[PDB]
Amino acid sequence: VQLVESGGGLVQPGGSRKLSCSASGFAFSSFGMHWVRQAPEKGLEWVAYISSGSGTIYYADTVKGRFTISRDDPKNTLFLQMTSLRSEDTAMYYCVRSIYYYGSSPFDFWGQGTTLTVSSSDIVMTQATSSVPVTPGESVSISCRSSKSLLHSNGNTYLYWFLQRPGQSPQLLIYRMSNLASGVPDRFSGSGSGTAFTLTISRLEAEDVGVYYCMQHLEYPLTFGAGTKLEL
Amino acid sequence: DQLRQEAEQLKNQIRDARKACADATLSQITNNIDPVGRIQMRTRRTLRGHLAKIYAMHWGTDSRLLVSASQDGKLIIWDSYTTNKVHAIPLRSSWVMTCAYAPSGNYVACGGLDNICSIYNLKTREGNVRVSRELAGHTGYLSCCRFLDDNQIVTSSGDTTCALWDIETGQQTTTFTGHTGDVMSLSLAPDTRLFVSGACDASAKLWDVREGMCRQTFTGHESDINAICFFPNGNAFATGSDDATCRLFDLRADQELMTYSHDNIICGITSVSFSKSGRLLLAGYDDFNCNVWDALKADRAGVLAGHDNRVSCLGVTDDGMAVATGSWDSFLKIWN
Amino acid sequence: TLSAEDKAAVERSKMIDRNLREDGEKAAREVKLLLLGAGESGKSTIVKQMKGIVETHFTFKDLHFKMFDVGGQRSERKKWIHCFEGVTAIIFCVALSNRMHESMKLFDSICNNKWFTDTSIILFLNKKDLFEEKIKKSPLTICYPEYAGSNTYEEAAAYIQCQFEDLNKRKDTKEIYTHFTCATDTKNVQFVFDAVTDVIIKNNLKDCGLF
Amino acid sequence: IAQARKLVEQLKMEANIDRIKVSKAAADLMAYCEAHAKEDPLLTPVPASENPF
Amino acid sequence: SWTSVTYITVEILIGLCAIVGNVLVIWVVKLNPSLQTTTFYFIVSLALADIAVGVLVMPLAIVISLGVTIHFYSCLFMTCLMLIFTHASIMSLLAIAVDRYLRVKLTVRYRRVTTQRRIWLALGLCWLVSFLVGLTPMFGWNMKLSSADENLTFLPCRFRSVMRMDYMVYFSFFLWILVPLVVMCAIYFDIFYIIRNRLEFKTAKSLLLVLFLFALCWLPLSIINCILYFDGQVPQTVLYLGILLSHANSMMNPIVYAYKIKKFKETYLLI
Ligand SMILES: CC(C)=CCNc1ncnc2c1ncn2[C@@H]1O[C@H](CO)[C@@H](O)[C@H]1O
Repeated sequence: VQLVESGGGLVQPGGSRKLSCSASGFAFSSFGMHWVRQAPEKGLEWVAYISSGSGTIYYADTVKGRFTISRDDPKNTLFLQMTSLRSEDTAMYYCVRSIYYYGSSPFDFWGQGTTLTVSSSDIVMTQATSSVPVTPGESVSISCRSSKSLLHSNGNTYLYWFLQRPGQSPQLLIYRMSNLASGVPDRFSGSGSGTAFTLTISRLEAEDVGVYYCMQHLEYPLTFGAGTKLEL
Repeated sequence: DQLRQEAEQLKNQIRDARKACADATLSQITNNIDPVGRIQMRTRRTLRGHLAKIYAMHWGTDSRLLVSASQDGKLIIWDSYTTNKVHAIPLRSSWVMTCAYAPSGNYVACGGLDNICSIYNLKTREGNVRVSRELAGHTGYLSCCRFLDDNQIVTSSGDTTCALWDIETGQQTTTFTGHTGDVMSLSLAPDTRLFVSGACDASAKLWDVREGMCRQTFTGHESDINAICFFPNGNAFATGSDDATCRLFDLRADQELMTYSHDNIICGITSVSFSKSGRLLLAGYDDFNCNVWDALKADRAGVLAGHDNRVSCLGVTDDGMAVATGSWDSFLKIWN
Repeated sequence: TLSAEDKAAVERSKMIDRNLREDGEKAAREVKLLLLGAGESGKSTIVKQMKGIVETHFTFKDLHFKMFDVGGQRSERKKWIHCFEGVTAIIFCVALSNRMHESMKLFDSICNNKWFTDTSIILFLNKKDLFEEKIKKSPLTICYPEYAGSNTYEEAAAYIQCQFEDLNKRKDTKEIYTHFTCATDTKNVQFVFDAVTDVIIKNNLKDCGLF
Repeated sequence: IAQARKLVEQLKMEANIDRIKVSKAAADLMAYCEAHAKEDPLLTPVPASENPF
Repeated sequence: SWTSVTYITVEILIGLCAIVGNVLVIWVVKLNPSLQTTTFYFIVSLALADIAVGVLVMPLAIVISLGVTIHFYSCLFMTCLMLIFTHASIMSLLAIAVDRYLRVKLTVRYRRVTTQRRIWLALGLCWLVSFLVGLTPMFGWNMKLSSADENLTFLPCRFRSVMRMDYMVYFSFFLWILVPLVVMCAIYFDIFYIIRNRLEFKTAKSLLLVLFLFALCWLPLSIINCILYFDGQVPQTVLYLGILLSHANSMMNPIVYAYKIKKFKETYLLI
C-alpha cells in the first residue's frame, strides 16, 4: 500500500492548482477516498469525500462549491481540483483511503501528503491542551470533548484516534472507540462515554511522541480536534 | 473359517452387551415432560441476490454474518441485521455443495465436485478476497468442509474418506478411511477435537481428528445419510437420510435414540441443525419445507412454510437468535 | 435513521447486488450440456474431436456451451446428478463395438429419473469405420438372441437404435435424438447445435402455453 | 493376516467403551436443554425490543 | 322495454364474472414465484386491463343507459374512461400476440433481447396509448365542435348525445380495434406456418381459438356503429347485442389465454 500525491508548490491567490493521488498496492476501485489538509502548525482539517464508484460526494462548508473531486478507477488516480485560492488554502494536503462495511477501518492508511502554499451546526471537537511533557515508561492519558453525543443509535461511537509523528503523516490508532488499528502495537487503548473520550498509553516509548488528534465521523463535515502534542 | 467366525461373534456379542445393558427408550422417561406447543415462526428478512439453487449455508462466529453457496458459482457473505451484501466471491468451479465460515472470521473455504477444498482470505491488506491455499488431492466430490482453527480444516468426500488438512503446508496430515460409500456430510464437534461423518452406505462413524482413529460406527438407516450435526453439548449427533427419517445417535450409548419420521412425509431430509439449547431439532426436507422437531418428543412443533423449491441447508446462530434457511429458489430467509 | 457509514454500506450493497444480477444474467446466457456414458464409451473421443468434474467451455455460432463430464466421479451413487437439473440437453455416448446391455440399462436409468423427466437426451454413435467391419464375425446375437433380421450394418444398427429408444418410457414430454454419421467428419458439433436449438425453442413455446 | 487385523482391533476398542447407556445419558440431554432453556431465543420468544431484526 | 333490463341484467353478470375470473388469474401468478417470467408480465397486465373493464366500465355502461342530467363533460368523461380500459385490454392482446411472434422468430436470441427493461418499456407504451386514444374526445372532437346548442352543458347523457360518431368509426374501430385484428391474424399465421414447418394441430386449435373469440366480441358492435354512422338504423336489442359481447370478452379472456398454459393449469387446480 503506497499513496503518493503530487502537484504541490507555490501559487498566487486567484489561480487554480490541481492535486493528484496516485495509488498503488490495493483495490482502489472499492476504497472511499477522502482529502484532508493540515494547515501549518495548526492541525488537521477535513476537505472533501468521494464514495466508492463516484456515488456520494461531500465537502467542507468552508470551501463547499469551490473544490471539485474527480475519480479514475481504471487508472487508480484521485484528483482534487481547486478553482480559487485565498491565503488560507496553504496547508499540508494528505490523501486518505476508506472502506465502509461492517467492521472495517476506513481511515487506516494515510498518504504521504503534498504541501500547498498560497502567498498573501457543525460538531466542535475540543482538545484539552497543546503540549504535554513526559518521559518513557510513564502512562499518559489524552482526552478531547465533543459537542453532541457521538453515540449513534446503532451502538457505535464514531471517534477516531490518529498520531502524527514529527516529519511523517498521521497514522490511525483506534478507529471507533476501542478497536485497535492494523499493525499498531496492542499498547494503545481508549475509553469514554457520550461526550468525554480519552486515549490511554501505558509503558510509553520514545517513538510514541508526536501531535495527537481526535477526529469524529457520524456527520459531514468531519471536524478534527485542536491536537495534543506529547513532549519529551 | 476362523477369523470370520471371530468377527461375526464379536459383532453379535458386543451388540448383545449393548442390548442387555440398555434400560429403556428416552420417550419412556421424558413422556411426562410437557411439550413446547407450536413454534409459529415468522420470516423477518428475505435475502435475495443469488440467481441459482442454494446448497450450503453456515452461520458466523459472531451470529451476524452468513455464507451462502449456489450453482451460480458465487459465495456471498451477508449481514443479517441489514440484509447487506458484505462480500461477493467469484468461485472457479460452480459445482459447489458445501462451505463454511472460519471461527475467527478470517477465512472462508469453499469448493465441491472438482475435489479441491479452496480456502479464501477476507481480512486482507488490499481490501479484496484472495484464495489462501487450495487443498488438492481427493479423487471425488467434497462435502461439509469445516474449520477447526485458522490452519486446520476437516473435509469429507466421495472417495469414502475424510482428510484432515494443514492449510499452511498444504498437505493432508491425516486420512480417515473406513467408509464403504461416498461420505457426503460431516460436522465438527463443539470442542473441535472429534467429528462425525455420514456416508452413502447408510452408516455414520465417529472419527478422531487427532490420531486418525475410527472410534465409533453407527447404523440404523436404510439409505444414504444426507445430513449430520452435533448436539450443542458435543455428546450426540443427529442424521437425516433419504428414508425421510431424522435419527439421533448418542456417542456413548452407541445406539439410535429416536427417529423423527412421520408417515405423511414422502421424501428424504437434505439438511439438519440444532437450536442453541438443543431443544428444536431443525431439518430441511425435500418437498418444499423445513420442519421444527422437538428433539425430546419428536413432534413437529411448527413448520417453516416458504421455499417454493426444496430446502438444502439450515443453520442456527451461535446464540440461537435466528434460523437461516436456504432452498433451490435462490432465496434465503431468516425466521424468528 | 441511517448513520454516516450505513449509507455507504447500503451503496456498496447495491453495487454488489447489481454485480450479482448481471453475473446471473450472463449465467443464463450459456448452454449446459451434461455428458454421461459408461466406460470406454468415447466421451474422451467426443471431447477431443469437438471444438472429478471436468468443465469444457467452448462457443459455436455465437452460442456458449458448458458441457460437464461427470465421468471422473468414481462413485456411481448419483448423489450429484440432481444438481444438473435444468441442463439444456444431456449427451449419452456409446459405441456399437455384454457392454451393450449395460449401456441399455444406463440409458433407461437416465431416462426414468425424476430430475431429467423433461430434459431431452442426445445419443451419439459416431465412429462408423469399425462398427461395420466387426459385424461380419456375427450378428446382434452374441448376447442378444432376440434379433432376427438380416445381418447387415444398415439393419443391425437401426435395430439397436430402436431398442435403445424403446427404453424411453415417456415420449409425451421428452424427446430423443440420435446420430450415426462417421466421427471423422466435422458434423458432430452441428447436430449438438441443432438439438439445442430445437429443445430451447420447444422450452420457449412450452412456457407460453402455445404448445 | 493383517488386512482385517486393524478392523477387529477397532472393534476391540469398540468393546472397551466408557459405556454410558441410553438411560444413563437420558437425563444428560434433558439437563442440558432445561438448564439452557432461558437463553434460547427461539424456544422462549425474546421480547421484540431485544429482537434485533 | 324488456331489452333494457335484459341488457342491464346481462351486462352486470358479465362484469362480475370478469372480476372473479381475472382476480383468480392475478391470484395464481403471485402465489407461485415461478410464474413471473416475461410471458406472465403480459398476462398480469392484461388481467389488470380486464379487471377495470369489469369493475368500472360495467357500472358505467348501466349509468349510460339510464341517462340522468349529470352534465356533459362529466358524462363525456364517463365515456372516455370506458374506452381506455377496453382498449387497454385490446392492446394487451396485441402485445401478447407480438410477444409470441418474437419468441418463435428470434429463436435463441429471444431471451437475450427481451430484457425486463424492454418488457416494461413496451408494456407502458401500450397502456399509455390507450389513455391517449380514450381521452382524445376531450381535445377537440366532440359534439360541441359541431353542436348548435350552446347551453348544452346539462342534459340526460346518452352515448349518442356526447361522442361524435365519426370518431368511433374512423379512429377507434378502424385503427385500434381493426388493425389489431389484422395484425394478430398475420402473426398467428406465420407462427403456425413455421411450427408446422419445423415439426401440431393443438397449436392451431389454440391460435384460432384466440383470433376467432377476439373478433366475435368486438366487430359486432363496431359494425353496428359502422352502419349507424352511415345513415343506418338499428333495433334497440341489436345495439345491446354488440355491447354485451364486448364486455363478455373481459370475463372470457382468462380461460383462453391463461388457462392454456399447463403450468397455470395445475397451479390453478392445486389451489
Ligand atoms: C352509432 C353508435 C356509436 C352506437 C353506440 N351506442 C352505444 N350506446 C351505449 N353505450 C355504448 C354504445 N356503443 C358503445 N357503448 C359502450 O361504450 C363502450 C365502448 O365502445 C362499449 O363497451 C359499451 O359499454
